[PDB]
Amino acid sequence: RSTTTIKVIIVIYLSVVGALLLYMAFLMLVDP
Amino acid sequence: SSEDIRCKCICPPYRNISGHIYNQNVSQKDCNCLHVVEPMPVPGHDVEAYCLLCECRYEERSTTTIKVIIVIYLSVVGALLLYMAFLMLVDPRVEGAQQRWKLQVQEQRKTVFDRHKMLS
Amino acid sequence: PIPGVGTYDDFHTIDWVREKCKDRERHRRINSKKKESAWEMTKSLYDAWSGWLVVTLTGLASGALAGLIDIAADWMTDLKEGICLSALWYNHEQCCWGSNETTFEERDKCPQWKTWAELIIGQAEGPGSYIMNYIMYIFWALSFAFLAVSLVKVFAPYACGSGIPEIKTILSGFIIRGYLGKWTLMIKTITLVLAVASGLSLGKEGPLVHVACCCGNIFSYLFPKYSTNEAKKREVLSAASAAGVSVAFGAPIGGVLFSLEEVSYYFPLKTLWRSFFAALVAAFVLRSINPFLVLFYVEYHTPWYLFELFPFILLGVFGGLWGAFFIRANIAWCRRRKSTKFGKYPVLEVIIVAAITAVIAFPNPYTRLNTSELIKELFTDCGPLESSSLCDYRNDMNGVYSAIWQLCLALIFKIIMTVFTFGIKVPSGLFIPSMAIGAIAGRIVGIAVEQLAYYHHDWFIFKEWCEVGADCITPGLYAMVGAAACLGGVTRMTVSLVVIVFELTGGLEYIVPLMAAVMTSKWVGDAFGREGIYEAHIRLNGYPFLDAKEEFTHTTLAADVMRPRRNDPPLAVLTQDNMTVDDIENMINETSYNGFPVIMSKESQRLVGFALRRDLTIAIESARKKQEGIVGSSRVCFAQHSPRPLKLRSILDMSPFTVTDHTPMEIVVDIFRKLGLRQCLVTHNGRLLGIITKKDILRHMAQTAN
Amino acid sequence: PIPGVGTYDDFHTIDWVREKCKDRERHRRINSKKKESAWEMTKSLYDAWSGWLVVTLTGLASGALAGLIDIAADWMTDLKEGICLSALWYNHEQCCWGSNETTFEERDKCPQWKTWAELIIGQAEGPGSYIMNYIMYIFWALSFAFLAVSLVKVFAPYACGSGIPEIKTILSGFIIRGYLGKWTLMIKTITLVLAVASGLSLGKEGPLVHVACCCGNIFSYLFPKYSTNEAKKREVLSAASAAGVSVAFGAPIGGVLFSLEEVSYYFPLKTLWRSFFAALVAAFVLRSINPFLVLFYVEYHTPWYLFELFPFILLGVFGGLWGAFFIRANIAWCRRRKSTKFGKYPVLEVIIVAAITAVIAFPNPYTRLNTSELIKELFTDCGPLESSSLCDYRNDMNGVYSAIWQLCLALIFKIIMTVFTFGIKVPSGLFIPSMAIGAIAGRIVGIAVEQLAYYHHDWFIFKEWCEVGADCITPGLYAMVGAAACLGGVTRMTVSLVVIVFELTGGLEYIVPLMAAVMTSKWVGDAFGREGIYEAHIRLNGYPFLDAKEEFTHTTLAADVMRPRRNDPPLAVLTQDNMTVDDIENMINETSYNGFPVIMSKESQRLVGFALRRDLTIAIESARKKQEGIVGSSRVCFAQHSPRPLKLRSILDMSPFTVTDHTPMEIVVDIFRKLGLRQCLVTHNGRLLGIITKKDILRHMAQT
Ligand SMILES: CC(C)CCC[C@@H](C)[C@H]1CC[C@H]2[C@@H]3CC=C4C[C@@H](O)CC[C@]4(C)[C@H]3CC[C@]12C
Ligand SMILES: CC(C)CCC[C@@H](C)[C@H]1CC[C@H]2[C@@H]3CC=C4C[C@@H](O)CC[C@]4(C)[C@H]3CC[C@]12C
Ligand SMILES: CC(C)CCC[C@@H](C)[C@H]1CC[C@H]2[C@@H]3CC=C4C[C@@H](O)CC[C@]4(C)[C@H]3CC[C@]12C
Ligand SMILES: CC(C)CCC[C@@H](C)[C@H]1CC[C@H]2[C@@H]3CC=C4C[C@@H](O)CC[C@]4(C)[C@H]3CC[C@]12C
Ligand SMILES: [Cl-]
Ligand SMILES: [Cl-]
Ligand SMILES: [Cl-]
Ligand SMILES: [Cl-]
Repeated sequence: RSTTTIKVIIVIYLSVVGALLLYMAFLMLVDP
Repeated sequence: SSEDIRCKCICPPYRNISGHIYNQNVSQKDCNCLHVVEPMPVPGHDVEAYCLLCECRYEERSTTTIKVIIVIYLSVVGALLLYMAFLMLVDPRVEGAQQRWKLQVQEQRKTVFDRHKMLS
Repeated sequence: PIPGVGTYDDFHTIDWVREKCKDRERHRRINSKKKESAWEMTKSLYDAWSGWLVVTLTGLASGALAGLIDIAADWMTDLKEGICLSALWYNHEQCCWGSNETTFEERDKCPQWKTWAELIIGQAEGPGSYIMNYIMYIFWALSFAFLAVSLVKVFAPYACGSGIPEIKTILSGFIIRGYLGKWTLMIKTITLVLAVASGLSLGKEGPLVHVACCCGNIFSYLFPKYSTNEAKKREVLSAASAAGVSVAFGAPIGGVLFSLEEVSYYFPLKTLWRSFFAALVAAFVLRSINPFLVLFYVEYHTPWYLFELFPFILLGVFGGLWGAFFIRANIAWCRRRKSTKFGKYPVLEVIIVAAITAVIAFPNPYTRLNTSELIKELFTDCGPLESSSLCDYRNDMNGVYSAIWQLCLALIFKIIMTVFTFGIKVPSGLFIPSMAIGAIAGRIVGIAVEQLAYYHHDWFIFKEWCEVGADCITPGLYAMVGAAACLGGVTRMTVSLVVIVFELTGGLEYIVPLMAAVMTSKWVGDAFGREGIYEAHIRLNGYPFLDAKEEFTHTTLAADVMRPRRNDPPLAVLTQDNMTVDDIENMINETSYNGFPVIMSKESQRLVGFALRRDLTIAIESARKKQEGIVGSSRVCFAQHSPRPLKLRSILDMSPFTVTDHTPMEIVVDIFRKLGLRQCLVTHNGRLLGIITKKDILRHMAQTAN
Repeated sequence: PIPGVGTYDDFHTIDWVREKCKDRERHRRINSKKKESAWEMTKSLYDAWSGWLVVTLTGLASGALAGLIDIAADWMTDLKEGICLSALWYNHEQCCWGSNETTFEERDKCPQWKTWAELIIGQAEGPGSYIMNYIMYIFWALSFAFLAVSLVKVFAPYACGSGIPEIKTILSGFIIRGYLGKWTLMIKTITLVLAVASGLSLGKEGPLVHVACCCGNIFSYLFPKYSTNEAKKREVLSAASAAGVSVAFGAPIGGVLFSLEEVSYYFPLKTLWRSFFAALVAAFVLRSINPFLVLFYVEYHTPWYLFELFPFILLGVFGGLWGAFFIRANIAWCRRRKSTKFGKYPVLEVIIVAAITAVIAFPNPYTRLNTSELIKELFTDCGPLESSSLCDYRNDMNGVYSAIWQLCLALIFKIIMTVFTFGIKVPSGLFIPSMAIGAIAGRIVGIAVEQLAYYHHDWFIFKEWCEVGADCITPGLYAMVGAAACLGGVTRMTVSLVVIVFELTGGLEYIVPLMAAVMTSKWVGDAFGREGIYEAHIRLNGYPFLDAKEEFTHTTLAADVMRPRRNDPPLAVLTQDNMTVDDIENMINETSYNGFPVIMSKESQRLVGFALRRDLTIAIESARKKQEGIVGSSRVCFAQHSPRPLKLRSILDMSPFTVTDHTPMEIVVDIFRKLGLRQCLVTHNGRLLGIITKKDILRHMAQT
């Protein structure tokens, strides 16, 4: 099985999700 | 119908013995390596190896379909050739349709044979 | 309306807008009458199901005819080699079917089948036996070719050729009466088998499309909706072409894709599902009769590798090159047949070509073998059970040179023959010859690649992709790719071709290499010419075919293509009132214009409508018969309701299409292509100035191209 | 020309004719400049390869995104059941992939994977463990749904929904700026993964098409030809949709067929090959990434028999029925969301739906399992190796009733949930829900038919078709046929659907049963209504979409739909000469007309051209900036060449389409559909009389 492919996909998806949530939080609070 | 169905086993060359094909008219359950070939060249211990190398199939056909198709095609061709001879020799509402088709085929033959260039 | 109104002459394009409007009016009448009576409801239900019934009938007939043609062609082709005295209705394979004398070396070796040398000479082997087999092969080929050409001449001259070009023209709106008739169907069905048996470099796969179209036309005659309307009949013919491709290649999806891509000028959404249904029905029938699932099933155990793309692309290039060359050669040859006197002797031409093809075919095994059988053999993968000569070298080491030389000779022979064979006046196709040529080329390329891999496994690409001493290279896949490339180059078909090849193969793993090769072949052909063989033949025959590829110069204006121009006198016009029937009849006789504009007044030049010559003459004659006193003196009034004037507003298109003179002709061509306009009236300042006809557009396109 | 001329405002249709003319003018310019210099030749070569390059980029991006979304969704969905402590980055199957503790009874039973009860409760089995698993599953579903809806709302409102209807409108000339932007693409991918993880009755397969379309637009921005011209960009979007379907179902040919059949309003022949090539590229990338060649491969040893067609036809009917019901239910619910106050709280609706879905799904095995996984399990043929509960009855005698009851409960739950789950403000796809419903129904019917065959082999049909004591019936085939029937009934897709199913299952032999079932389902759906779910959603949203089915009344004529009519004042016209810039600007401000006709004189009403309002204002402002003294007093001359009058003939349409008033409106709809015209100027006796617009036709059709 291609362990590295799931590796990279899961890791980058989590990173992007975290970045999007951080941006949402900043817009909700920091931007005001 | 025995001629309609058979079972054939083709075996590629194995060790000393060269390849060989054995055919026999048997049912699918009877169709198998040990039944189609009797006896076999390879020894007993290598018999399984030879059968594994050998490939067996049960084949069936519809001879009636081929027979009827060939017969009807031949009948149509013969009738067409007889009508062609009629036109070439004998000719020199159904009758109205046939003469109308004679004029139409003359037109189409002039377009397709005499000129090859039909523009309109 | 008057009987016969709305009809078109032979070799006249149809006005899709008018035909559509007639269909809408007929639907109005049928739907309105439903509530009148239950029988009207049943008639309306039959009309609603008319499309489904016609596609089903077309599919059934196409499958039956395709199976009959295939079996008869196989038997007649095997007749040349010999005869089966025990069963004259059995071909060589079927005659040796139940034989127990078969050997591993020779699968079709049985005492039942007797070669002509055995029949006459009495010796199966020997110089005299070979001589007699040669002579009888030539004799049978000549007899079959002569029979085919004579049957075409006497009964159905239109039956000759693939018919795909003429089908494409017809679906665009062109009318060729008798092309899709009963006589053409029968004669083409018989002569396809005859020609395929003769051994000429032609195939029955393409012409099956025309056969299916004929069946579809005959079935459309049954249903009123599809008989009255030309556009509806053309939709049925598109479905019929899809079914024909399906039976030819056993590819329903590929059949629909081909019908959309090439033949169907207009493809409504419902035509898609109707065509798929017809193709499925026809394929089911063929499977019901023809077997006795995949015609060209292939089993390549090793999957295609990325580096193999490089050879495949090369095949693609070849598939383009030959393609272009053929399109340049055959057309030219065909053109000579129209200009020189060698085209004045068609039976002699077919007999001569059959003589030469048989003479050059008998000496070599691949050439002597039937083209479909050759394609199958070239597609098959080498194996220990297989006894094919192509793989002999692989058995010897793992004569390659001898096999490659034989394949190259067969390739040269087939390439040379196909140019002359296409254009000969018997049912012929390009699919099988092109596939055979491409398969031979691909087999040669695959043999070369396999030899390179085996001899030189030290190369990093070969070692990484293929294990040392492993037959990763499969000549059958290369042959398939070459056949696809050649067919794409000659036909310029990309998606329909790929899907048809995949269906005929039965394997989806090879979609990517096939697409790559087809794309390369199409690009190379376009570099050498953007017109396919079918389009080239349409242009050669000068049919009224309009294509989206063709376009006019930006300087071209509607005024430039206006019929009256300057030298031509003012275009014939019809006054709305104060005109005698004699005047209209004399105008109809004097001019060959498809139709005349009708204006309110001669001085005003204010267009009222457009009156077709056919409709005008039919209405005038019918009114003369119906009403007494119409000796031509009575006036004709086109305005809305002792002289008893004739009324021709009913036959008048009250909403003629109009463009302005300063409109670029590009927009006019776009309107004609999208709306299928037969003519458009160029008006200036609200008054008629001229007319642009699809014939005028085609003429100016030809002049620009010439 | 003036910069910005020919551009289109947001939520405005494009005129395909002007875009085509612009494309040809640009092509002529590039071809002429080729000979000027070698660099011009390289630019022209790049332009020629622009289509191939853009479709290649779209396919690559679609494949990569599809693989990423699929893997992330699988891992997140497995997150609800538990966590793999040994590997916080594997799903349940991957965690137990290498485990040596796996048993025949439980294939995914490994110690490395730990259910939330094990993490917290500490006992794998027991009432407390079951309760904690239940509550954690509900909590994870709620968290995923809430995060998806929050991301949709905050960043990309367009990310919500499948997007196929909006792509249909876009490919018909409509413009929705921002729908295919970077924000929409990113938010759509993330929220798709989150929503699929949440367990809601939705699928990512349909939305993958919109993801691909967004990628295609972004890549079209790279190539000047496709960016400048809207029709070229829409051709790229058709190729993108084909690639998206390909990645969604691994069906390249099916993807091209879907693109031609459903989304592409205009499908040029070249776009056929471009779409197929893009689909193959995207499928290749997905095969290179997602696997770790048929997603729903099936192995039905017994070929389908003729009598089995009758049950398949039945499935067809059912599909149709459900189809119609959904198109009557979902739309209504969606309409309620637009009319009532529960649409003002999309986040609350999403959270509530997720809560209900998880609560009812956990008790039953099929509903708890992922919808795609359930479809795959249903498609598999029962065999001795298989330990599926569905086949347990077959293992027993050869509890059928218990399995059928569980399947029926799953079917009912899915049918109810899909109605309230489609249209919510998160990415949702109908393909997977419809396929699951149809597959469950077909599995039930196939189990019933197998039971009939086994119990009653004396029947002549059963005995002739099937040997006594032989499992000729194949429940997987029936499930496949039912899924295809349901999808066809709900979507009214006939050929593209059949090819997509064939490529998704790799079974050509079962083409005929699928065709029959799809035809039957489509026909019953038509009996209940000719409009599919996507067309119904387009109509509900109010987008300006025109379809071949729509037609006008037969007494209607061009004069009836003419803009001026009687009550309305005469439609605004611009004098060719002796007309001021200030007056033109005042006319632009006064009316919201897309464009005004330009006549040579007011009295004559002789049409000279058609000048777009946007183009007119852009040209006036640009000329004011360029040339001094244009304070609005200077006159404007639309005729061909101290006041220094502004020249607006360049922005004027010299040859606008014109149709006589006596022309029936139905001829006009045929013209508009074929040529995709924005407006046609109805003129009587050579003088302008009125204007018909695509919006006028759409409004009058809607009223009818
Ligand atoms: C043009 C096509 C349709 C005609 C096909 C007719 C063929 C099959 C006919 C024509 C001549 C025939 C042969 C003529 C003579 C004999 C000798 C006899 O002792 C056995 C049959 C045999 C060998 C015939 C076999 C069939 C035959 C080859
Ligand atoms: C008016 C036209 C469309 C009618 C055409 C009907 C054709 C398609 C019909 C007539 C006779 C039929 C055949 C009759 C008998 C059998 C044997 C059965 O085991 C398989 C189907 C098969 C081989 C049928 C196939 C379809 C068939 C060839
Ligand atoms: C601008 C856009 C179009 C670029 C997108 C590039 C994408 C498609 C590229 C970037 C990284 C690539 C991957 C990198 C490595 C591997 C491992 C190899 O064994 C198979 C291919 C595979 C899995 C590649 C597939 C294609 C890939 C995902
Ligand atoms: C919305 C999505 C993207 C968020 C995904 C975050 C997931 C993966 C996080 C959130 C909470 C996390 C858990 C929190 C606490 C622990 C206890 C620790 O001893 C082992 C890991 C474990 C069990 C974590 C596993 C990963 C986890 C489940
Ligand atoms: Cl052919
Ligand atoms: Cl052909
Ligand atoms: Cl989905
Ligand atoms: Cl969807």
